[PDB]
Amino acid sequence: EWNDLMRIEGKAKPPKVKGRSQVQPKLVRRQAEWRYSALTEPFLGSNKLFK
Amino acid sequence: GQRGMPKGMLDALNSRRYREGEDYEYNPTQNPAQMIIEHKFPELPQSALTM
Amino acid sequence: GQRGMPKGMLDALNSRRYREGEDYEYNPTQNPAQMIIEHKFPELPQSALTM
Amino acid sequence: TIPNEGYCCETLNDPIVDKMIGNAYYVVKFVALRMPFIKNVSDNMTQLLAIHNKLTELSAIYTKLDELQLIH
Amino acid sequence: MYYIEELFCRLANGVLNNTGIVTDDRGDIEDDSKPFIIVAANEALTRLHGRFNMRNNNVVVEMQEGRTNYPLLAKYAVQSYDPNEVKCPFIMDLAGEKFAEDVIRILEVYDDKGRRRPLNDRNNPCSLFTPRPNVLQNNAPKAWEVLNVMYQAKHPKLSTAEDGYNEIDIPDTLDPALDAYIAYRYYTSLNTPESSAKAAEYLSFYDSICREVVEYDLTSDTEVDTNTLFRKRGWR
Amino acid sequence: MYYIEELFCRLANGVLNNTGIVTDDRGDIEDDSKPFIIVAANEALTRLHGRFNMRNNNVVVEMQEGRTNYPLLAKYAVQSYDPNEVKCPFIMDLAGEKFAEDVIRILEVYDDKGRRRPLNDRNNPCSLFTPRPNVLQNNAPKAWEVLNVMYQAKHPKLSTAEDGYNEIDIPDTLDPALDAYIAYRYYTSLNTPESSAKAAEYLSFYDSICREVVEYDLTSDTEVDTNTLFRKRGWR
Amino acid sequence: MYYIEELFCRLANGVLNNTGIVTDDRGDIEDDSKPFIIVAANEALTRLHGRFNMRNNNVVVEMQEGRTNYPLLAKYAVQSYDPNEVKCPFIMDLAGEKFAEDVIRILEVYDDKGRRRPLNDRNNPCSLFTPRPNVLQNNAPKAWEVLNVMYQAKHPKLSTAEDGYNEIDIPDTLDPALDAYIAYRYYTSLNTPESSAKAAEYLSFYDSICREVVEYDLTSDTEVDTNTLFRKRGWR
Amino acid sequence: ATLQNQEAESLTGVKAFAGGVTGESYGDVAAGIRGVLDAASKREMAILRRL
Amino acid sequence: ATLQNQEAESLTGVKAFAGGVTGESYGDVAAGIRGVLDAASKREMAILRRL
Repeated sequence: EWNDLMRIEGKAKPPKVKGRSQVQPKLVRRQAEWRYSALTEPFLGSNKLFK
Repeated sequence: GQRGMPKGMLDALNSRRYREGEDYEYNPTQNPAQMIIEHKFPELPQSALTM
Repeated sequence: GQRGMPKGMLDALNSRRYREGEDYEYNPTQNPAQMIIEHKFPELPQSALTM
Repeated sequence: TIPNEGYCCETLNDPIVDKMIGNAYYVVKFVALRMPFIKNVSDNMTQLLAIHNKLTELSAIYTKLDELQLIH
Repeated sequence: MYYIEELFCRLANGVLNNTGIVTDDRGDIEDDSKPFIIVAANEALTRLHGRFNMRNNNVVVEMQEGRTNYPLLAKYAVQSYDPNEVKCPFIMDLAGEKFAEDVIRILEVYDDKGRRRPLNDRNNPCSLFTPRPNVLQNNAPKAWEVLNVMYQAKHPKLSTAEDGYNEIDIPDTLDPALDAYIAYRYYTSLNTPESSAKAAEYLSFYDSICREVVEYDLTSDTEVDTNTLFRKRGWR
Repeated sequence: MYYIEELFCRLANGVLNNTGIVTDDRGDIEDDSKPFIIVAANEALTRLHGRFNMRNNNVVVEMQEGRTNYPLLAKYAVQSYDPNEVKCPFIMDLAGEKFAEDVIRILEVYDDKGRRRPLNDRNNPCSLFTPRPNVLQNNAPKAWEVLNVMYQAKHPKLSTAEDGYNEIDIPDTLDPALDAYIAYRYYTSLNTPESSAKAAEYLSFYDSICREVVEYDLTSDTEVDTNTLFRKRGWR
Repeated sequence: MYYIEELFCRLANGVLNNTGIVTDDRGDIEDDSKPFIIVAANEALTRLHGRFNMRNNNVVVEMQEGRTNYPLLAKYAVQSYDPNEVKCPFIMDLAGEKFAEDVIRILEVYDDKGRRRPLNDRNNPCSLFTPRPNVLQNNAPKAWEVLNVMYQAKHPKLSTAEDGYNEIDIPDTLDPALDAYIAYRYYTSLNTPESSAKAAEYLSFYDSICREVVEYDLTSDTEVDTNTLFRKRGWR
Repeated sequence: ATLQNQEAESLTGVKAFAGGVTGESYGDVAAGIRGVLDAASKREMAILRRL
Repeated sequence: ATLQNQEAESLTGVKAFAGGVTGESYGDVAAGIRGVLDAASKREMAILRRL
């Protein structure tokens, strides 16, 4: 279920109705994007990984 | 919190449905917008605050 | 969240289509703009906040 | 080859039921079309009960049909 | 429900009490004048069943290969078709419930498999169409496709013949409306100016009764249902 | 609460005193015109019971398998039915007054289990339907399902015939309205301009009395109850 | 759906009962005045079919080289045409009822290829044109091009002559409108001030009935369909 | 629409930069900027400890 | 029209400079400018690590 919310594939998929929009903003995905760079950067800031 | 409803605006069956929280139909001669009085706290006079 | 519809504005067939989310036609004698009451929360009096 | 089905044609009280059991209308129409067959049994149920009451009675005599012909 | 004879008595001892078409004992209408009332009575019933959705009746139609238009006429019913010119009927009814062509307006259509079929949807290829108010058209007749049509129905036409219908089934609150319309038709027929003024009063009274029923909703005309778009729109 | 005999005496010594429909001593109405008053009286009582929710009655219906429509007619009751025609009646009035066939509008339906069955809810799978105002439809009759129907009931039909109903039960404040409506029908039936003007006044007087009752609420027509949606919505 | 004979009986026992145009027994109209009713009846049916889109019919037209105008007349049909006058008819009604020449307004045109041909589009090079309401013009007839025309069709002309059309097919709710319009023409033709006032009332009644039908939509005149421009505009 | 974004940011404590990538959503007074950034950084720092 | 640009910038974290090339879209307070630029730079810096 959690993966079905990161991407609009599972239960979160809007129903397909003819003549009406089927878009879905990715609120969960947007939150995850600002977390990936925040956490990955400190580990890659130096040539040496382990001290 | 008291509700005042004009007499004759709703029939016997429609009045119950409105009281039960369901959709209802009203006589067009009386607009419920100006009817269905919902009493609230009267506005405090500015003189009392000034005094 | 309750919907109030004046009687006689819509015929039997058009009323169902409106309730099903489809396009409908109405009697010109009654404008749905001032009809189809959608009850909402009454505005809180300013006196209550002041007190 | 070419299709040949339907209710108005190729359907009668004499043929047998088809595979379309799932269709609720078909089975109801099946019995309704064959109403007189049910009615004929229903109103004469008294005779069937008496005959069924002696079902084994007629079975034993059936075992010696040829032998009874010798007497006649 | 009551016999048409009771209607004749009610008219005899009612609005038509001071007319020359009643019997000397005020017990019945004149026999030669009976068809005049019957024609007016059928007309009055049609108007009432149009403004008020009182009777909802359904019929069963069987799709036939090679046929697209399916008129809702009694000559295509199984209990009334003529085998000489009709190969096989497609409207199914019972011996005691013969189809009477009482169709006014089609409401909904469901197939034998329980799927709702859209009507008059020009952009939907599978939708059905009604070129005439009492004619149903299907553009793709399948093998075992059977359609059920639910429609607003009029009261069956009255007739003085023994085999014809001789009963009235309407809400009793509309009886004054029925009498007023019949009285209006009778007094309008007379061309004397005095009768013309009296005729208008009954017609106005008939309209007043109809609006009173609508105002209090005595026939349960208003209908509501639980909201389903909330789930379909995905509000959750 | 008075018998039909007092109504004739009250009308003879009341609004209809001047007309010739009364006896020489103004003590009773002529037998030749008694049914004329009865037809008007039945019409007047129906109108009053429509505007005002004076009478509320309930009936018990026993579901029978193979039957989906349950008309609320007198011939289907356990009393006053033909055993030769209907094998098993489904309307029970074993105690109290017999079922008088006075159904106007269905209000609510409760089953024997004690729950409430939704009525005329198209989106509810287990809701009942009313194809006709006096006909109740169930789409799934069970083995021992029994339904109780609460409805707004009109006054039982009055009749001067033997073993008929000859008692009037209306609030006494509506008596002037009854007399005005009956007089309105009598005078308007004469087709006389002098009587037509008098007839219009009585009709206005009848409407004036009814609106006076609503203004002061002498019938306790209004109804309020403690709000239960406050807890249902979780406001707390 | 009833024959022309019942119309005379209904009028004789209906609105025209009082006038002398009916027989002694009020069972039929005089033969000397039957065409008078027919002219009014044809006029009344045209008015109803104009206000309401009750009937929709389609015809098949086969393009012929050297001809750019294709009138929709009866003499150009494959049935009821003169082989001596026209060598090859271009209107095909091989099955069903014959072409009755009942064209009022062209709605849409589809060719045999299955596409839609634009109508009366001056800026479209391949659009058809209608110089006359009942005349269809094609500016480029091809070898095997066949056009289907969908149009709003009026009721076929009625005639009491032999081998004529003597059947009426209108919704039963419009019957009072038909009678009112016919009576309006009859009374207004007498040039009598007493009859002129009566004639005006019938005309107003006819208009009142028609607006009642529109108000409740008993003919299903309105039409809606699923929106297709949403995908066409690329809203997605 | 903006309420959902505001509520989502409050729970996760992540600046989603809704309504365009800009620093206007942080506030006006620089003193308040230090408080919000430091408080949000602690939640970010806590996850780094597990990683 | 502006909502789509705002939503697109939020996902990719890239200043598209919609509505003209200008620094007015960054905000008003200089304290908030540092926060938005630094947060967006981390996403840009993360991609540089892969390159």
